[PDB]
Amino acid sequence: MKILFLDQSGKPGGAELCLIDIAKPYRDRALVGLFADGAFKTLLEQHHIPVEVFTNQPSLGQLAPLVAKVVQTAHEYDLIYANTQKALVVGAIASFIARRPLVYHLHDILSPEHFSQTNLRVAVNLANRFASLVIANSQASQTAFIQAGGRAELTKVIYNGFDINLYKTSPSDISKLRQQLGVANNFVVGHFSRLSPWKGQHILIDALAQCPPQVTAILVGDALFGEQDYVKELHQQITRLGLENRVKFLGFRADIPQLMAACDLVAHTSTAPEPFGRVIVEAMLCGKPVVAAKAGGAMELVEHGVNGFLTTPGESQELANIINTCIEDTQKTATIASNAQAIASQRFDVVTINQQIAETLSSL
Amino acid sequence: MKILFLDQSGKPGGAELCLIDIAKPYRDRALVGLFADGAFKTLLEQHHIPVEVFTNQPSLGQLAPLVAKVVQTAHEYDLIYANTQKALVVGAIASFIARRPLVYHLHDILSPEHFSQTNLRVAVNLANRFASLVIANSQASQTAFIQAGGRAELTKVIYNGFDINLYKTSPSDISKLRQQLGVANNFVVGHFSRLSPWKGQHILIDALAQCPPQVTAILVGDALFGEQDYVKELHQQITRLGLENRVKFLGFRADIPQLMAACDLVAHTSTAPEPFGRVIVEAMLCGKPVVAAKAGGAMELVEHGVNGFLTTPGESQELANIINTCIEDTQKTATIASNAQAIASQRFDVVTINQQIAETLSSL
Repeated sequence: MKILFLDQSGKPGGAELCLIDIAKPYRDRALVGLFADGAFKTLLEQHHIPVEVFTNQPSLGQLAPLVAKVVQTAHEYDLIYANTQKALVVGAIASFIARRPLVYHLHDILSPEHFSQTNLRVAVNLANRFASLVIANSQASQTAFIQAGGRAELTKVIYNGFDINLYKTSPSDISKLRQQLGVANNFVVGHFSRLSPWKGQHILIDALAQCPPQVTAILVGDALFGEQDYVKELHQQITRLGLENRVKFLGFRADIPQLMAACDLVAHTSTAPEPFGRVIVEAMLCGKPVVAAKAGGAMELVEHGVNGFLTTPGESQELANIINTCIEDTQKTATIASNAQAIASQRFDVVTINQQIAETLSSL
Repeated sequence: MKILFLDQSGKPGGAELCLIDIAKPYRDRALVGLFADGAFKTLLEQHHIPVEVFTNQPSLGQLAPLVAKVVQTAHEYDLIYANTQKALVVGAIASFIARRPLVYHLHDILSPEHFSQTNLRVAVNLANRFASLVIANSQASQTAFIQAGGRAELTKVIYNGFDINLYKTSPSDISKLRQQLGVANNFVVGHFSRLSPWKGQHILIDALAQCPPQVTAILVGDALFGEQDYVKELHQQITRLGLENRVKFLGFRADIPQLMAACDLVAHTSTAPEPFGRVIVEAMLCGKPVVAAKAGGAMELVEHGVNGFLTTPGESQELANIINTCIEDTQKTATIASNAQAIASQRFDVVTINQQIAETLSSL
């Protein structure tokens, strides 16, 4: 089985990173076709995954040369695996023209709040008619596809997988890192995300206002071209609350597992429902208490008070109450954190996930 | 029922001319989408048929801009009617994305000799899966569709239609035209098609060499694009045979019916099977003796000795024998000519053809 993976983006978003992991086992018999050049192409090359950028530059493919290129490529492969919406449109056309089955891996919540109805109708219809299988990254994604008119019987939920041993950090690396960061005597709440209003860093900051003074926040991630007004707003907020010495912006970091290990609590505080929070799973695999916003995929990841905490999105006082619970009940909090590592290792191990994908592919 | 008609060409070939007739009854509720500009667009505008040129110039349509525009226009129509092969490719895609039924009007013989196998395999598979109906312009086109793997049960034969009264010309007009052509005392063999090796002008010319000297030929049509070497070769063969004053090249003429009426015999001498000879029917509706090459649609249009004559393609002697038969049995030849008018009026009347199209469409 040769796979032609298709993905519309040149940028490594959540779906693209997941595709690295999905594709690696097949990298001697696969090609990732991108519709844009970018950093994602480079990351695929760094991982020895063949990659090609298909463009609309000039079979009778002069009619639609992008499509015609994809079709022509597809003849050499046995299956087309579309990883994003536009890849699903093009992959659907290519699928019947080249006579190859199609899998759609749905990484989005197909909500009419975030996608135009046109795009939704087209995506749903093409999936329903041409896709042999729709892989959904969560029950939340699966339910949204169905509510939009997708055929429920086509769907199977397969969660994102992780190399679980990448998330183990020694006590002595932890202690050093907290020292260098200057947070060794603090209760450290980490937020790991790009700085964006949807990601809710301002909610953590409002909750910090309600936390004892030894509580400090580390914000890990970078700002982006589109959301400069937000970064300005965070800085002002923090100074307006008098929190300038209790919030550290670390910028973009590659050592996320280690940083997580050095936190005392990891907060996910997104204000819009997400399909699967990678960060929430990462925090759990690091053996850390995690608090998340109760929406989208998060609810399937965490059982409240068992292996993490869930709070109403956008509500800073409920988040502060969790943080305070974590300070005051040290024992319960370590047990939860230990439950989290155990359960996440069981559900989200990339070995298990890759087996599920392989079984599901041989099923067709 | 609003119809969106699709045709790849901006030039008025047989398929496009046929499309003027097909669309006329629908012109208050139709649009002809072309994939190139040209003389066919102006013609359509002269017949008050709404027309648009769709191109690949930059909704989800950045990926395939031609297809996106067709798809978006197709939303406002009820049926997509694809009149050429590239229109079937685009139309089929649009049919599925916009959720509209597709009719494919097949005007070509789908042969590997004239179309690449890839374009055949694509067109046949798209037709088979998405077309509700494949209208073939003849049994020969129908059979070639089937022989290429097209689904026989999808097909129906509907011939091209003609306004039969356009082909009536008075004897006084005929006499005056013959005098102005300088052929009043000749036996005139007319040939009406573009100059191309495929159209076999050279076969008429060789036949003329074998004919009594009162036999002259009129060649009506412009040189086919690419075929200026052919034109040279004809002029040389003519000069070589002594026929320079026995062959007239009229160039492009609109007034075909009148030129036909001034002939004493109309010859179709094509060396490759053609799906439906318009000129053969027109000659018949002119009440003229017609000789045609025995291949492709010609065989369904003429019964040999009853309403015309059929000859082995590429054989100039057999053509000469027909011409001579026409010179020597005037009475028989006039009965055949008279028969051809009656039968062509019965079979190819546009009123009847339009009724078969309407009824076929309404059965969807």
